[PDB]
Amino acid sequence: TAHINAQPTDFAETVIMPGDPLRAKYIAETYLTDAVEVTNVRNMLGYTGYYQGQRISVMGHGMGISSMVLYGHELINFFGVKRIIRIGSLGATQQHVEMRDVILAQAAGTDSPTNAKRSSGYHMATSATFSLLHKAYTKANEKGISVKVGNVFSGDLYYDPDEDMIPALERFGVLGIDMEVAGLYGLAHQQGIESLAILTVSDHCLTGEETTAQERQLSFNNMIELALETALN
Amino acid sequence: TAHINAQPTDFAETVIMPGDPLRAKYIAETYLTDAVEVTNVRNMLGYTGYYQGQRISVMGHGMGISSMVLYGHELINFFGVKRIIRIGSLGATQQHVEMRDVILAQAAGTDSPTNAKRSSGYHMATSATFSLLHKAYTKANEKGISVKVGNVFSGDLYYDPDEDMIPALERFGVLGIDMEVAGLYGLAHQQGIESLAILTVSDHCLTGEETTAQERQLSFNNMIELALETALN
Amino acid sequence: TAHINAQPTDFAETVIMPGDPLRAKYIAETYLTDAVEVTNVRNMLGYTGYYQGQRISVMGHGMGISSMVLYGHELINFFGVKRIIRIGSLGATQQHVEMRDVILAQAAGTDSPTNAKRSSGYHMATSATFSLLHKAYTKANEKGISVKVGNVFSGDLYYDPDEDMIPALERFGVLGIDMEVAGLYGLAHQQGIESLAILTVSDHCLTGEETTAQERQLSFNNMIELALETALN
Amino acid sequence: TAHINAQPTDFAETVIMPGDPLRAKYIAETYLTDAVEVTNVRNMLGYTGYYQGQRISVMGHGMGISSMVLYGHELINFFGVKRIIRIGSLGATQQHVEMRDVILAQAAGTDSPTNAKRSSGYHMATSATFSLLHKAYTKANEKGISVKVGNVFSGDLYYDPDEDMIPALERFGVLGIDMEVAGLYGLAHQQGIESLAILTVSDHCLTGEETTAQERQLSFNNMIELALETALN
Amino acid sequence: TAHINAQPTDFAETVIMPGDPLRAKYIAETYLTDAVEVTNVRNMLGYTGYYQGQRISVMGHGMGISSMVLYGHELINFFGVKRIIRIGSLGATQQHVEMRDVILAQAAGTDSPTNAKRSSGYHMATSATFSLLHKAYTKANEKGISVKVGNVFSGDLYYDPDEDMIPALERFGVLGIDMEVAGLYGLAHQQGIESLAILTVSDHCLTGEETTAQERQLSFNNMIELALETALN
Amino acid sequence: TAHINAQPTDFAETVIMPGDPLRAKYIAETYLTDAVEVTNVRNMLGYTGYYQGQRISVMGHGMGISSMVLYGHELINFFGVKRIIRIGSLGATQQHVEMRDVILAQAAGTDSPTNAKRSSGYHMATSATFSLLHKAYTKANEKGISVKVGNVFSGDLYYDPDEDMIPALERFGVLGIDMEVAGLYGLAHQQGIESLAILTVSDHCLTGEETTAQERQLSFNNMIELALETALN
Repeated sequence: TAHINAQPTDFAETVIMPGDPLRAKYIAETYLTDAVEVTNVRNMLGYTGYYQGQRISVMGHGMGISSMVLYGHELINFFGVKRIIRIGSLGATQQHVEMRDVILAQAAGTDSPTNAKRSSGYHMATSATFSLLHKAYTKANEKGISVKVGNVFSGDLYYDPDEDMIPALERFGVLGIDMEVAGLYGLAHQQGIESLAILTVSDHCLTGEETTAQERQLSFNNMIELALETALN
Repeated sequence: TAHINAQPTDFAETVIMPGDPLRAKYIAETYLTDAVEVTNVRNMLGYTGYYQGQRISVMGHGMGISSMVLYGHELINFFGVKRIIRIGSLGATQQHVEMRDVILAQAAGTDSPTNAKRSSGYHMATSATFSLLHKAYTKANEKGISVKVGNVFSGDLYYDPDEDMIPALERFGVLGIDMEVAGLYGLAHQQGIESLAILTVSDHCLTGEETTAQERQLSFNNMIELALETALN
Repeated sequence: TAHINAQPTDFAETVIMPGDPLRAKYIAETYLTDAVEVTNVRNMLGYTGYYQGQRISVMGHGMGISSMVLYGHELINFFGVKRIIRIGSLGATQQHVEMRDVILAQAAGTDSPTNAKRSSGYHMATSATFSLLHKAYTKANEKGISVKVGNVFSGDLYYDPDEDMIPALERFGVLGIDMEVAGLYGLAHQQGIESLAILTVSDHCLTGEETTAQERQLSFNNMIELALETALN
Repeated sequence: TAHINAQPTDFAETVIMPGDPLRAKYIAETYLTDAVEVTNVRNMLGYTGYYQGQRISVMGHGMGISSMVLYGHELINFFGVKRIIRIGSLGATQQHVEMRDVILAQAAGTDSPTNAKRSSGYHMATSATFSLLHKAYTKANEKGISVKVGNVFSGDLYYDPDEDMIPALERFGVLGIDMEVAGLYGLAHQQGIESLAILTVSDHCLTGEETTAQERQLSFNNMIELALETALN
Repeated sequence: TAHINAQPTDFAETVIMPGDPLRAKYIAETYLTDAVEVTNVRNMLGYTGYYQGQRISVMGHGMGISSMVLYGHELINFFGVKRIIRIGSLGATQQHVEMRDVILAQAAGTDSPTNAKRSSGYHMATSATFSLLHKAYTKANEKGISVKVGNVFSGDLYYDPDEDMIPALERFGVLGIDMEVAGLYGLAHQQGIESLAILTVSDHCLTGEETTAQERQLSFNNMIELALETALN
Repeated sequence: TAHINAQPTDFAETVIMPGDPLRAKYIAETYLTDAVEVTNVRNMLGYTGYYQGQRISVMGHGMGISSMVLYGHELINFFGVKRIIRIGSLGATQQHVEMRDVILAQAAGTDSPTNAKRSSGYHMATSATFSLLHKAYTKANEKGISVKVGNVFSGDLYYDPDEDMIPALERFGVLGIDMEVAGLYGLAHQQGIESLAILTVSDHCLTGEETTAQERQLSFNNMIELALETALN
């Protein structure tokens, strides 16, 4: 396990995972009680703390499916982890998707062939654990947080050469594009754990619409609160 | 539209679709008020009637994705249809899935390359409309009906040469196997309509467990009630 | 065998198969002596009767390869069937193909990956049994029936998103497009039985040319006579 | 046209093509009247002569689809050629195929993706021109020559790493394996010319059975006579 | 350029890139004169300094092709970078490869389909810039450093489900396995820049042989010296 | 070994291989001492002689990967051959590549799926043996011969239907296109022997620029000298 330098018991059974380790740090200091840094190999920081009297971990997963699923695999297999909630952002690919929306990823597709390889060569579906999906939905509603539930696409190239990619996603109903969601779901199915991705909208790929920093921050907070409440049993 | 011999206005905006046209007939006579047979080209029977004072259609879609999506495409494009709920059965591929369970298909994968072709060559996710998925879930719970929500796989060959197929589905968490669900979802995304598949368990591919005809019938009734309540706005 | 409700001995060794079960019915009443309905599960009607003192069956196979090969597989494996002749129609994709022509499908290609899966992952040829192909050719000539022998393509999507599909078929010499021929041939090779598809022209995809109902009916009759004479040893 | 050093009019409209240029030479000296060597670039010899008072060419095509279709393309496009009959040998892959049989290749499959590329990305059928196929069949019968008509497979690697290849061909009904037939057929369809492959059995891949040189020679003669009679209008 | 928070001129034309940003830091403090941290977004640290009076940058690229090529793309396109040398480690897959060897990656293959997508759908070669490859080779020899030059494979799943993967690499001559080399080379070809990967052996996948920390450190130093001398014009 | 009619010991451990057997003949008469023709099956001529007192063979390999790798496989497996240097020509696909340049193929890509099949289904790199690549480079420099070292692409269709093929190669840095290089390299890796392709420029696919016969001949001589000096230990 050359990639995580925690002790075997150092993680909660749920790990919330942004891409950016500095985001995990921020969450650990801002939202968690008594967070302790448990891993920092390669600057990929992770923490274990408490939320509303319950144990919970938050850790960066870095960029791209390859990065995410490597960390994910180690958490599951060496650190006893049973649930991973990804918190990220996506580029919006529907007109009805708004800058302030939180996206709950019901299912994801990808151009990474790593999922098909996990599922014995077949193109099996890769989706969020429903109980978690349902819980986050319910909480978003109880909290008056604007959500959209639907499909995302995780692409391997942030700088993809296919100029028709975004229009292709729009034509098929896709809510937005990210890099990792599909990886997490594939990993979760293959590994037999639970997962969900909750995402804010970092850009609108159709409109290019801009936001104030305080609008950006309200999204973030909403996503974190939602991820924490969903995680905590 | 050589495949449906209805008039343009003859369908409700929702169509419930079993595979077997004789099942559609049975549903129209048993559950609907004032059902009228509106189509019978090629013995593929369809009906329009009322449930709890609301207009609703039920029609066979035949066997396999090719069959299902052809009818589906005509309904959407020539008959103004906005929602299709498939009611089917599947072969169970998890030990925790029971003979009496109703399966709500969150998402589906397939070996039909027809979905990838719809979604511009990309392997985009194919899933149920969440509002419908959530509604059926809620109703199943309100009604005390045993549900499981998760992934299905739709295979093109009922008699598939791959002996490892069923074990492959089990290893990846899949709830069961059918023939059409993935087709419906792909069609729905590409066509911009709503869809959901609700399924009973016709066989258990892991245990081979048997049922009385009255157990089989209780499943069926549950599925129909659920499909009707989900459909009706 | 949940899809055919005949007794094990209820079929002749040859089964003629249109897509439409109502077509099988019509053939059984119009051309066969003493036809008996032997199967009607799911409204998919099939018959066994006599032609010129010889036993022969005719049965619908429904729409799409998935449908056709499921029925085909059951006939071969549970009902002792040794020969299947498909009688269908196709959309013509050559200028020299005329509305009144009967097409004898020498070989077929497809976008269904079900054939490659049957043939161990290799893209092996899928063609008509030559003895049958030769016999139908000979009979068409003896009878003065206009035939064309060549290649067909069976596509999975009747409503295919590729606008260049028809021109693509034309550029490569293809006589016309249908939905099932390739499936039958693949099944036949894998199962070790004999097969042939005989087809009329339902539309001309290049010219859009129209026909009187009596022209349409003369094609049909020709195809049936040819299928019957080919079948009968 | 750096590969054929004939003059534009130097070929007959039909070219008979073995793989071995020394075989073409032998045929030109043994069977043709007044054969003239018309090309010898790269030792790939070709001839134009007369058979029964009709003009006819015979030329080596070398080994593998890449070789065959390069020459084929030049013949069609720069030398006005309208028909190519391949005369070859194959490794037999059916028990009922005998050392003395001449195989008429109705259709061919391949692992060369060059055919799919010709046919716009689709896996369209690649088969012999029926009129030619029928004529050779008829002549073989009139001459009392033992024929089998069916499917061949053309593989790119004479020394293929897949040990299950031969059994795979057997399981799917394939008559035997060669290197070029599929290439010729694909070329012919794409180029709009006529073609046919006639083949003797050089080895039996199932039985390993051996032959006297005079048995080998009787096959050859039969194939040549058949190819000549088929070609000559 | 949300991923690098340097100013446009902050990088040298060559960037040396380990996976681990803490490795870049260490190199900047240990080998560079006057290194300045120029980027730290997401804890992905990068530096610009001097080696033997010449300007040079060193930056982490994180784990997996997706990560590497995202950073790579930004460096090339927004920061004027003309050359990237990856310094990494690999799992050895040949018996003749030793724990103390430095590997110069002549060319790389991958299971990432991102390279094929860069090269217009074709599986074009992805290799090191020869001038750089030759220079590093020469320097290794002048310095008495043990090198091996050959092929690497970059796999997307550090935890790959294919148990035959390592034996497969061995059977084909491959020197070892990593995660990113192929990505860098594909990026370099598509972007028109220069690149090379120099790698130490972190594990021997065939022998599992162990090393002292001082043996591990001598490899590292050798690799760094080599990368620096190769980079500096 | 029906394709080479030499005795088992008739070849040197290195074989230089042009495509054209008449080129091998010419080389054997012009550059070798005491060359003896050792094989001529199918007009594919090969020779064994001496260069500067060392034993060396030269043999045609014909056109296309299928041809090349068949001969290559026989040489390696039945004739003890340990090294094959291909001498060919390519169509140039870079502006900086000149008519007088000799190309040293560092690595090659292909549309032949034969390489992937050799390397267990993975798209492993196929490249020249570095020691040979380095030696030829060194000699070219010592001799004042203009070289370029980089990537080639070997295509299966000399007459390829993709009009964007050449521009695609240019966009990705490729030096030029041939038919066989990739095959040789794949064979070499799978078989565990050494290989290298040295190539002259027969056409410039970007500029269409023309040459005198004496310019063409100077290239050739350079290539031969280089191949001989590289081969001879």
